[PDB]
Amino acid sequence: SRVGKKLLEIPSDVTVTLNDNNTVAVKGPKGELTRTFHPDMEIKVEDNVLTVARPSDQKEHRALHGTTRSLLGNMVEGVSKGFERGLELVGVGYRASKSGNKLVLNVGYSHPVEIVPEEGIEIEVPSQTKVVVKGTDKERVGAIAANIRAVRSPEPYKGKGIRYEGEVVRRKEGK
Amino acid sequence: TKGILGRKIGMTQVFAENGDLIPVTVIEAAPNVVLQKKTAENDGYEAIQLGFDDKREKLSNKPEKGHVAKAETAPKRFVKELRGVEMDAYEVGQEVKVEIFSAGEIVDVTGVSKGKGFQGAIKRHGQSRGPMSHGSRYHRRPGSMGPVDPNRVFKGKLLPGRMGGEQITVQNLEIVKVDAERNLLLIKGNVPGAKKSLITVKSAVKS
Amino acid sequence: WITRINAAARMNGLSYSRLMHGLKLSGIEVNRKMLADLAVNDLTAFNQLADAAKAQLN
Amino acid sequence: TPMANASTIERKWLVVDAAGKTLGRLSSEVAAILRGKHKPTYTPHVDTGDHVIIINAEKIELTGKKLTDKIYYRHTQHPGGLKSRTALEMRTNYPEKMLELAIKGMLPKGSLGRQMFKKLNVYRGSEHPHEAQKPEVYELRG
RNA sequence: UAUACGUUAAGUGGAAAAGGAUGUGGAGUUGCUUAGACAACCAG
RNA sequence: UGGCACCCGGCUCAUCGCAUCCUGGGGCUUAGUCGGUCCCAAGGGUUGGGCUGUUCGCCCAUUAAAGCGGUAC
RNA sequence: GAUAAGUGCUGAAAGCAUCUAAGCAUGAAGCCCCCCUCAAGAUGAGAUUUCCCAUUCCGCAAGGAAGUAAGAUCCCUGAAA
Repeated sequence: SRVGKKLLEIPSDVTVTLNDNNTVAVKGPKGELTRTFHPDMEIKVEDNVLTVARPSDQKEHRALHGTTRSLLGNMVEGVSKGFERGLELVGVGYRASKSGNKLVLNVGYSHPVEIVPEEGIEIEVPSQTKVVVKGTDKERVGAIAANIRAVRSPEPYKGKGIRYEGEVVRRKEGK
Repeated sequence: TKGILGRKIGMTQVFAENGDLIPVTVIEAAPNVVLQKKTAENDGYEAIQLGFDDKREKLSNKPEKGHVAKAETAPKRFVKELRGVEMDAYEVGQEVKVEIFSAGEIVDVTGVSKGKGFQGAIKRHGQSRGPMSHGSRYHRRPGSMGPVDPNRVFKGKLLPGRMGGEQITVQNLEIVKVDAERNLLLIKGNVPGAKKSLITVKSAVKS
Repeated sequence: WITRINAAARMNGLSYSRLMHGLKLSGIEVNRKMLADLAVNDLTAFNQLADAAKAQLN
Repeated sequence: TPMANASTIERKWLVVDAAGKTLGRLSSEVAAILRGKHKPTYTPHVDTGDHVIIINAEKIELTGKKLTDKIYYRHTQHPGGLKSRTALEMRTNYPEKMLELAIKGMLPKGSLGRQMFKKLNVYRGSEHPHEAQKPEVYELRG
């Protein structure tokens, strides 16, 4: 069963409209997204379910189709609830971060870094050794988490560094 | 930005406030008058025109008098264009004076250097001399003129020719003193050009 | 002559090769390319010849 | 004794849009029209072509990965001077020049070729000023 | 810018390859094989 | 009356290749201080002398560095 | 502003995964701009402001010729050349 060739159920509390060029505008309570596909991609979307099949057995539809149908249900979730993501920046002096709004970080490396967060995400985390973020779209929230992950960097010798949610720091032959 | 035109007078020294000495170039610039405003919808770019020095009636033809008729003034000797300036703080007949610059403000100076005539390779390009008094017969000559394979000479090879007399610009100079009763500016440093010539002062580009 | 005949024939929907095959097969009508250049002077007759060639070609 | 042509000709005006059509498959036909091979009064040593106006020249298309791989070179005759541009920059910054180069490379060399090239007008967008000449629409037969 | 049947997606086509290579379309076989795979997911 | 492989250095001027000496960006293997190794990159820079046939060459003192080559030495 | 080596988030063949195939970000003394100078003989010979005007002869029209307008040049005193 290809990853994407399934029957994705939805709470049927959202709005969907369709146009040409696969312009499918999916809205509802909060979210409003539009992902346009190449026209050969067949569309089979019900009120909640989406039983889209593959037009052809060649890679334009034997493999790409599974990419599309799956992410379709994603908008519904992003329309309805939102998304969350986690991180950690464990270090000896890694308490340097933003006091709200724009990010300000002194790495102990003598150059500071300043970044301003974008629209669509919310950050609620007082203690910055662990990081918890929320938002509306999984793509944007993943990029945001990528932003804060890149803020700090790990070191091999010491067991301290920046890691994804529940991850270990690199260790190497430092002696 | 902002700019003005003037005539070079020479150099001198000035004692600063803490007691040290600095060189100074004296620029004399009678008030300038705008002559034309070039707009985008009619010319394709925002710009203003400036005239500098009066000349008597005999040294002027009818086209120049007609051009300067719109803004009441005597015919001018030097006319230059300034672009990038704010286009809402100028009129056709407005007068530009040296008070626009304040002491301690960075500026740029553009002018035409002197001329040295037909000059050789050593003086024009700073090349080297052949050895003397060791059986050598090679002095002051330009040098070898390329390799053999191309069967020709590459472009860009430097050879003697007429030297000097071209537009150049000096940046990041600063103003030491300005006075309006004599219309004089005192720049710190050197400025290209022979005496009594034309030099343009503009606001800092690098800033 | 070949270039001019090609242009004149393509003005009718045929190509040069198909027109020549039809002429060679619709009877023969021996006609040197020089004398089939008459497309320039009197275009009507050239259209009649092309019509005959098309009629035999199909 | 056939008939040549000498200054007793008329030149029509045609307008071709370049929306969707590929580069070469349009340039070849346009060059053929320009040389005047589409009329029975063709003559090698005399200009007998027409005037060709191209609109929407920025919507041209290329197949494959050429859009990021086809590279235009030029030399400035100075040592080490070899300037290069990718097709994407040529399309998004100088759309008319790419079409002009493609068509020009397909025309005969010499005086007559360069005088033939002067009949081509290329415009980015869907508007041209040639109104008093009364252009006539012409689709690509090929 | 002919008419039919297939291949190739990299400009291979447009020099001559050792060596290496899940690139890989067909014609085969050989497995286990809808009381049942590859992800199966719950459970020593 | 054997055996069996092969067919000019110096001066004055420069320009190009990358198979990178320094500077820039990275994985790494390496507490940091560092150092070693391997990728991407040709923009600029890349030294003054004593003995000497500069050799199958010695030394002195600096520099972020004192790169390898093509162009009929 | 895009890019190389690299770092990522999404998600594929292939229910899992998966920086990679369709996608989206970040990322070099290189690459285009920004700085400086030449540049419409760019025969594709561009633009804006101002001045002069519809002269006289034959030729009835066209036309061709002569004197001129705005403006230059010859000549003379020189040098920031």
